[PDB]
Amino acid sequence: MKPEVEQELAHILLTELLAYQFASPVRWIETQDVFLKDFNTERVVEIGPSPTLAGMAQRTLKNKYESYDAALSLHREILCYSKDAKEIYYTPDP
Amino acid sequence: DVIKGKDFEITAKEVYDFTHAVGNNCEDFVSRPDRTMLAPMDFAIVVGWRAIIKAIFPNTVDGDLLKLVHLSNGYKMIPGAKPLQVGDVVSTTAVIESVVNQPTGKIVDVVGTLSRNGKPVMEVTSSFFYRGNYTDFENTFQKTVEPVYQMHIKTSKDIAVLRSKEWFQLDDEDFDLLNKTLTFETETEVTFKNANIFSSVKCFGPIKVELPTKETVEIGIVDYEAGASHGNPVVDFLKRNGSTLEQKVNLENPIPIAVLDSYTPSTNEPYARVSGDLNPIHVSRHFASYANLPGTITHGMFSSASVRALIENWAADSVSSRVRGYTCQFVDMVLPNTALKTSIQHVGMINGRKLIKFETRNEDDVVVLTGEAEIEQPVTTFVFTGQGSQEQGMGMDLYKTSKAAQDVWNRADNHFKDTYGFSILDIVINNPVNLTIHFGGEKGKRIRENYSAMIFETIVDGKLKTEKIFKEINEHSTSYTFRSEKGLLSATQFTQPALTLMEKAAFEDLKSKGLIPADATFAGHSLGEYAALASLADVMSIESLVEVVFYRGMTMQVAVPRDELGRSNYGMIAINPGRVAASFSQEALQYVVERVGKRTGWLVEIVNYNVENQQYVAAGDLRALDTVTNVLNFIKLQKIDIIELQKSLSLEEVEGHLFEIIDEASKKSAVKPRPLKLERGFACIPLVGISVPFHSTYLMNGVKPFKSFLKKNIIKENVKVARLAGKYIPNLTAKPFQVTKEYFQDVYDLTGSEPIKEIIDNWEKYEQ
Repeated sequence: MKPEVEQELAHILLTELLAYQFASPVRWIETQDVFLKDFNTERVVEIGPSPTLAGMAQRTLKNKYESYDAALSLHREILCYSKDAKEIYYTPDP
Repeated sequence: DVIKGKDFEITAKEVYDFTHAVGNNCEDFVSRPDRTMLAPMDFAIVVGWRAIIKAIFPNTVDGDLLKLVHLSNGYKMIPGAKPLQVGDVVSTTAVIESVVNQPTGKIVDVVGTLSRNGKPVMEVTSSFFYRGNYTDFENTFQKTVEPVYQMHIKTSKDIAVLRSKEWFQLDDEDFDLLNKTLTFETETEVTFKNANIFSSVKCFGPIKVELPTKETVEIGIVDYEAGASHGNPVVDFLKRNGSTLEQKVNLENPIPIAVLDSYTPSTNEPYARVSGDLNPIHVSRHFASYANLPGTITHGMFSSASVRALIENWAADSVSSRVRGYTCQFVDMVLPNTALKTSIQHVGMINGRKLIKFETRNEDDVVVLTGEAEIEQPVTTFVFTGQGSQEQGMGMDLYKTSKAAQDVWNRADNHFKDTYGFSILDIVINNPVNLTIHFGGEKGKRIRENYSAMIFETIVDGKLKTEKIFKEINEHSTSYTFRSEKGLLSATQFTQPALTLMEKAAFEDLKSKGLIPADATFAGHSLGEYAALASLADVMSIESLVEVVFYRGMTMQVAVPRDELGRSNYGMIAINPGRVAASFSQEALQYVVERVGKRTGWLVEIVNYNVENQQYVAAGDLRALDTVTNVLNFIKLQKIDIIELQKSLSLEEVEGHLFEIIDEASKKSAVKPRPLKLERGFACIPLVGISVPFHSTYLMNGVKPFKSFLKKNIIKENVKVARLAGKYIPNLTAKPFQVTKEYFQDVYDLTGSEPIKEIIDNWEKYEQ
């Protein structure tokens, strides 16, 4: 696959993903699984005005990753931009 | 000439002996079951030493090797390259980067590339000093490989300046440089006459242009070649007018990480055995006395490795692979049995990597060992919030302070003013109840055309009808007024772009601060997907991003029929299956909702899967949401499981036995009037302020005009595949985006689109 064709494929795929995105259910469970298990995410940084998806990740980790996290022995930080801006910007107090 | 070292095969024994000798207790270097043992990056100098040191030997680099000072040592991992493991056969080369005669003596810089399976893994830079008076300027040189410089050629002035430079030699003289990104991969070879002037300069190497596919192609060469000079103008010209692909951005204030205490070992025998640096001055009192040193000094490379083990413990959180770069200047000799204090700081970022500066002092508070590290932040994923809290003045604190948040909001606001004749910044700040757009002038006609161009498709009695959004704006209209109850910021068409701009601006702030890892994964919940893609992939300009989400909000707004007061017969409920019964699983709830949908014949679907057996969002017909709510409120009170009953009790009885519960709930639900308020049930909370069942097959009709709007605002030239492939996780598929036939098939299976079905059927024609 040439780069120029790959690009026009990605373009087509992406526009179809976005177009239909609001017509089809949001599979955030299967999305959480992917970044938490299939990538072993250590930081989940939420961007938004409230910590909802940070809330949801904490509730996912506590419910079916307690054993998986102990077995691999990895820390998972769950940060939000609004509440934990100091832990993301590295702007601590004296 | 290049110096070739011998193939080192890393063994488990060698790593143990190395770690114990330098006191590096990191778990990555201990043998565990079911994981390969890594070697430290300090272990590179073990592999490379026989090549690197061989550089200071040749007759033409003549020096008293008893009076040899090791000035600096640096390791730089190559980007992408995973660290050294046990079993890896490593080949080393080394080259003399420079050999210059300072006044005080001769400085020899040596670069020592370690390579496995052909591909290079890391560089080992080393500065040696020979003390003395050296005037052999015939043997001095300085073959550098320069950092890749970039120029965005924006104006015609920039083109005329480049063309002025005789060294800028394009293959095609008539190449169009305008709005191109040139990269300069240059090597600078300098010979000397005296200490101050070069006798011969020679910068050369390719000039590459970025194609619309991000794939750089050679379009020219640098070919500078001077005699007696006082400098190299090419690199000076590129420094002033260019950029290095990566900018160090400092923090406001250095953060102290720790102040850690290390001890040099009583004897330097162990580090000498493992490293292979059998320099007598570390071991033999007589040779140390002959070299005028205060005693058998500790190997500098030991102190390096000892402090890099602290850095790796305290800044890399005991993960070896995170340390991508480590330099140390050796400042003063350390004797054995010396207690050293290391004050490690976090000084800045560099494209998502921490810049640690350290400084090691002895008991006399004398600086002995300064140096920088670069540390990969932990494997990150950015999730972008969807629709939720639309608090007035949101993102406005950041807008007041940040220059990159300002640029996002001012680009967006200017484009909304010029395109749809309102200021989103106004609507965010002061949340008016009404907003009148006016279509007077030449501007007002263009703005009126942009409202009249906005269409939506829906079903009118089993027929696809392409009605217009803003049916009352026609060629004669002078104004249009957006109504609301409490404020317009609450309305979907202004909520969406405001939230998307808050999320973009927060991100572009971070990215300006250097806090975004290059390889970071990302996803966004619903709307959060557009904010995410503009943020991490740069697939849309701000201007396109804000149009698309505006049009999305308007397509949502009108997607349903509404009454006179603007309330529909659709809604959304938040269902916690855990709270109705601990045994009530997901595929239980899914089974109740499909049943309720088919039986009563009204729309109801699960639209958010948010937290397994704890958070689901069901949208659909505002009556079918009541039937579900009564069914779950019923099942809690009889304490009767459907997963247990359908398996161990009976077969296809749950079907008929649940249908009499649906009919019980449905005949009570249909009695009350059509604008029925949803009651906060036991296991059902109504999503306030939502009257459109989006993420259901109901909006499947309204896709085509939304698609055609996207394909205007998303250009194939913008869509970089690197930045998306295996990083972006869609809401549709829930699988890291890949440009593979299996992925396309997975998309077609959810949403039978003909532009995907043609790609499937014609896959091999695209492959070649």
